[PDB]
Amino acid sequence: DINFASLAPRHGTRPFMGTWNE
Amino acid sequence: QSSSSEPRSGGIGTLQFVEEFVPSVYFNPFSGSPGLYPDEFIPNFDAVREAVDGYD
Amino acid sequence: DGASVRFDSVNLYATFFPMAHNTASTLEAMLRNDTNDQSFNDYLSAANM
Repeated sequence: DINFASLAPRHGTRPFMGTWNE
Repeated sequence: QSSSSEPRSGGIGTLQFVEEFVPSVYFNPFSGSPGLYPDEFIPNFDAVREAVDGYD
Repeated sequence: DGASVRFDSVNLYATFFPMAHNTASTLEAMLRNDTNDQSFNDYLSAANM
């Protein structure tokens, strides 16, 4: 009875995705 | 003169290597920005140019 | 009632995200470290009796 996962969301930036410091 | 005609430079021998390269204690590991992680821990990182040595 | 099976072959298939070789190496380095171990429950866990 016990589903869980890492999640503290953000969408694509002004770059949109993939390059990952602000 | 007995000694070699120009001082050697290169890599290092096993006796120097063990007096260098003492184990590294990384606190708060992987906390900073990429491009400042300790990348040369990675066994196929080509540290001259921030790229990883493929098979190709 | 006479049913039967035979297995001719088993193969394992695997598929990879084609991730950029220094990026995947940067992810690998992060996941090889004892702060970052993967962990999982039996997804509806109990002891069965």
